[PDB]
Parts: sequence; structure tokens; C-alpha cells
Amino acid sequence: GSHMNPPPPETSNPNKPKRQTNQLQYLLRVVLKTLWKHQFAWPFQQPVDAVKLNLPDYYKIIKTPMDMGTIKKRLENNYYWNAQECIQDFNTMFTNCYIYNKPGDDIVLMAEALEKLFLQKINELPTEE
Ligand SMILES: CC(=O)N[C@@H](C)C(=O)NCC#CBr
Repeated sequence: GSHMNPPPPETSNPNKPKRQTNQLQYLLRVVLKTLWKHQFAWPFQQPVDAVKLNLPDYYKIIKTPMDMGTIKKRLENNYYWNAQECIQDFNTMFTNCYIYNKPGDDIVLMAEALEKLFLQKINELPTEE
């Protein structure tokens, strides 16, 4: 919990209206479940600890951080109003990785594997019931 890392994204706020939808249930039970247990998930399971990794420029570059630990908390503590908000958090996580890291890099190949699974699952996101 270094003072040099920012506070994580919000996962609890009583002022924000919340709703359970069948699409948000799918995102937790199918999408997050699938990606969390992937061999390459672990770099994405918590906020980037730029101190531990000796990357002092990370939060100079990435101004909208997101990770699957935060998404999991948001889904489990239903923070979201709709599926689009959660889909945007996944998209942000992937795009941050591709912006910060070189296209060669192991971390980018890991994110691409997770994004390929993600796209397959989101194409099947159920009709809002
Ligand atoms: C989620 C994410 O982008 N993590 C990054 C910061 C990471 O682990 N870097 C790989 C390298 C070397 Br320089």
C-alpha cells in the first residue's frame, strides 16, 4: 500500500444507483469466471503496483487504470447500473496494456489471449431480459 501508487478505482459508493441485470449476471458468472482462471490472468488480477515493478512512469502514462480485481469487486458488490459500464472497464484494462507496453511484450500476448476469450463471450452476451 505505497503512497506512490494511486488509490484503486472506486468499488463502493452509496451515491451511485445500482441495478442487477441478467447481462451483469452473465458478466460475473461466465465472462469474469472464464478470464479469471486463465493461465495468463495473474498480471491482471489486481491494480498495477508500479512501485513493486519499478515502473514510476506507469501512472504518468495510464490515467484511467483498471484491472480484473477491481472488476470482480464491482460485479460481486454490484456497483454497476448496466453491462456497458462493465464492458467498458474490461476494454479499458486491455487498451491500457496495449498503450503502455511494447507490441512484442509477454504482457501484451497475455492480454491478447484474454481479450480473444472476452470477445467470444461478449458476442454471446444475452438479450437484456
Ligand atoms: C497490466 C500491465 O500492463 N502490467 C505491466 C505494467 C507489466 O507487468 N509490465 C510488463 C513489462 C516490463 Br517494462
